[PDB]
Amino acid sequence: PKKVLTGVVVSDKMQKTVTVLVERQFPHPLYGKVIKRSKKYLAHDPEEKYKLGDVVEIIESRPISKRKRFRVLRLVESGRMDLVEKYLIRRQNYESLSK
Amino acid sequence: DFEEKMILIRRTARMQAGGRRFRFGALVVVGDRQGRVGLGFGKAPEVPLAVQKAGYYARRNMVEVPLQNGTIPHEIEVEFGASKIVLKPAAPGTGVIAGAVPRAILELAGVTDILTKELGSRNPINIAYATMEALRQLRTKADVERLRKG
Amino acid sequence: PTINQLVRKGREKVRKKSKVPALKGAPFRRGVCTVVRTVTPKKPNSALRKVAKVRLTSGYEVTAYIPGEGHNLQEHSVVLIRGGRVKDLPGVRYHIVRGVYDAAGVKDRKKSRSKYGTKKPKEAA
Amino acid sequence: GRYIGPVCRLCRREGVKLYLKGERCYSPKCAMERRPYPPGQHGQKRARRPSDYAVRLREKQKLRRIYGISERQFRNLFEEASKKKGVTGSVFLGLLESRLDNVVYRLGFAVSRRQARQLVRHGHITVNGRRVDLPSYRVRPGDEIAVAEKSRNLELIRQNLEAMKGRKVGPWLSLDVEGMKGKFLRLPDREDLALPVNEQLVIEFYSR
Amino acid sequence: MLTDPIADMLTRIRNATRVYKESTDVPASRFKEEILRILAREGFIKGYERVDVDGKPYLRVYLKYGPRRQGPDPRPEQVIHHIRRISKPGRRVYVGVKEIPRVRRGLGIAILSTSKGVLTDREARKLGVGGELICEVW
RNA sequence: ACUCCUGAACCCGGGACGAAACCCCCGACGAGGGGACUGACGGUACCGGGGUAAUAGCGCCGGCCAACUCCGUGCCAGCAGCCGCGGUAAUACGGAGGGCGCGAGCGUUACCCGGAUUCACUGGGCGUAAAGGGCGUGUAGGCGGCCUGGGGCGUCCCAUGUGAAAGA
RNA sequence: AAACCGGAUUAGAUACCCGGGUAGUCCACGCCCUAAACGAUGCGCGCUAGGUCUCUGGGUCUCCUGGGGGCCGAAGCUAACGCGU
RNA sequence: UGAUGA
RNA sequence: AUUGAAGAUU
Ligand SMILES: [Mg+2]
Ligand SMILES: [Mg+2]
Ligand SMILES: [Mg+2]
Ligand SMILES: [Mg+2]
Ligand SMILES: [Mg+2]
Ligand SMILES: [Mg+2]
Repeated sequence: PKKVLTGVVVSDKMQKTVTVLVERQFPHPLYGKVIKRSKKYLAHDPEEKYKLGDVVEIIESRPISKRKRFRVLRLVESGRMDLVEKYLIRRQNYESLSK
Repeated sequence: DFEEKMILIRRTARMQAGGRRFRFGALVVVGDRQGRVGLGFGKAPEVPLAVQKAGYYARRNMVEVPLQNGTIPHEIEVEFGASKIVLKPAAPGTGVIAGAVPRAILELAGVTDILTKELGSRNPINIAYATMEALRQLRTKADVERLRKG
Repeated sequence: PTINQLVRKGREKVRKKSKVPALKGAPFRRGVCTVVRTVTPKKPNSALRKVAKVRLTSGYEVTAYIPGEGHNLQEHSVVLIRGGRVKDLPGVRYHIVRGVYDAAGVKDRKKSRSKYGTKKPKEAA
Repeated sequence: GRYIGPVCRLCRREGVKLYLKGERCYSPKCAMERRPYPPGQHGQKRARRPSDYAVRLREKQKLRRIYGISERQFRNLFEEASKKKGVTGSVFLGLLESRLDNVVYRLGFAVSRRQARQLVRHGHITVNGRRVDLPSYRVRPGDEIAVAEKSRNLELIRQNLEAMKGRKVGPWLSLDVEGMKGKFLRLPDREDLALPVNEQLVIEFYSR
Repeated sequence: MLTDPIADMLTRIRNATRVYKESTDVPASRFKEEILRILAREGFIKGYERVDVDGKPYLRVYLKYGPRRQGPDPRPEQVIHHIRRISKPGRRVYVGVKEIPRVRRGLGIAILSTSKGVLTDREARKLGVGGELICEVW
């Protein structure tokens, strides 16, 4: 069955496209503890419809670009800017890590 | 009459004005091979009186070894100082698979199927002492039942 | 370490080092001699020990022990090398195999004949 | 393979009579009557107090030396026995005891195992009628172990099979003396054997 | 803040018995209670009951020992020899039914929490379900 | 040694399975029936007859580690996996008698896992053994008191598909 | 008071002892970022006998009850020495 | 202030 | 020559 993934929209800065952060969590093969881990997907939003902070389902799809390979199936809930907030700060930590 | 095996003899030494002064230590086990063993540490000016002295202390220091056909009720680990022993039950056919020290002790309680591991410090004296504490620590279905009834 | 810590750094595989660059792993290497000096041992040992400087097919040039009663090696001698330190001679970590190439076997050798490389003699045998 | 050298000579050393000759090892010596001590220049100087290791060694030496099977082959049989279901010490015995060369001897067709082994190599034996020249051949229960009718003549087959006329045989075997043949009824129970040998110690020698 | 309440209880209990106390309060939680029930039933504790202290809900735990003992050192054997947390907030631990441990060849217990409630290991095994492996106890 | 017995090798005789199809005939170019050709291995395997007492080596014997004695040698010549042997009585060097171990093999070197709970998930530690950051502040992150309800992501259960053959 | 200049001492004395002496020690501002930076013991929370000395609160002020500083030491721990609300 | 190797 | 034997010492 075409994979269905649910995540948070963290970018509408592209035409007909959204970046979706999908968290995943599981037992660590050796050390046991349940650990989180995530991935951004670029998903197809043809009616520039879903916006920054929406939770969406993402569905395994016939390719649209190099790297566009999922389409936005539906919307789960609006608003969730905390999640976007989380991602953004984590992103800015990065400056405070080089030389 | 129990059986009696000598696990260890060593020669120690102290110092006095001109020259060292030797002594001997003896680790001896005694067992009826039917669920009764004892450990004995005997020291003396000469090997014999030492060994012999061990014998004597071994019989004064004895344990309930609740065999359940060749083997022990359950698993135990015991720490003795930096020395550790693990004892594991085995179905008949296996043998006493142990190091020389606890083999000796297990064999003379008439254990015939056991799996062991020496961990930590492998110093004989303390391994032997742990082994005994381990056996001394085994309970059986019965004893547990008694304990928990109230 | 905490378990989070092990998730963060993990343990580190103790991967350790050869005592014998007879390079390409190789159980033996072929060399040609250069010196056939004698060396004093160390420690609490006294004697005149047999050694060659060997220039190797490894590309490497190193010192090797010449075991047994007496040898027949000099400057251009051409020899097989085997690894086996000497332990009295720090910096000697390879033996010369006796009975291969320009290294004679040990003449007059009755007992551990297989090392030293000496054929079954004929007497009453 | 197989040993070939001085023998009622470990009837010695191993401390105890192995009947390896059999015929003689019954009568003023397995060599072991005249000198019950280890061989060589030193063999009757004061016994060295032997190590836990030494002990285990000799004991397996003993057992193996009895069937004159070689270390390689012995070991394979043991590992076979370990991994097999049931009490490994015994099973091993069953298994050594199933070697044709041993059974040929247990049935009395020969007076020793070394002599028995030769009768097997030299075509003198059958199993269920069909001929078999492997000492190592595994005899299973129900198998009939004949003298080969062609061999039934020789002064040896005669003498040994005659000798058996009075003789009793293994609870786990049967032997029709007249028709020069035996049956292998079941594999021997530890109790059926009277081997001068503590197998639990052998198992122990194959631990470390 | 107190970071593993259930650790706490096991420890309070471990601690009180080695100085042979008659009883120990532990601040009360439904889950704590559920574990106590097992202890009680399996005959490790006498029993337990709710109580208040400074007017906040606790659970008095009545502990249980052996008889006074032979020679030098007359201290009773312990009934609760060993009481150990397995799953922890640092590292959660879950077992399928085929892999629930057998504690001290059965002479011991392993409390273990399932979606069919909190159960000893035999209990769980019987109802063919697994879950979070709470603690062993022997 | 020597008596008897058997008879690896070697000689003689016979001698394979692996191959029944394609094809042809009958039938109907089908089903089914009948017939013929074909063997590199190979005169091999195997069967029968005859028949000779017919190969033993390597490592080791201070402790760990099973196996001890005499010469030689004198910190030399040498041994040596680690600990260590040798300075005129060496079970440790070299030889010899004897002994232990394995056997068409036995040793050596190289490399991998083991033992090594010596990277420790199972299963380790940090006062003086190696190991607490010179101290704070607090970012990400990790962790989170008591009660009730929803959801069911983790987790658990039943069915089912998948997990080729080899290997085990 | 490093350095340095002298005086002694000494087998010698680029030192210990003695007489001098610059940097520095002091201040302001900016650096450096180290240490036997030690309790050689990371931070928080819960639990597990007591005795005695002490600083600092509160109470019904023999005492009781908080928060610091000490020592002795239940249980326990530790290779030992020790540690021990 | 010094006291050669085993 | 000396030492257990050596280095060193005539
Ligand atoms: Mg410890
Ligand atoms: Mg260690
Ligand atoms: Mg460590
Ligand atoms: Mg340190
Ligand atoms: Mg000196
Ligand atoms: Mg020396």
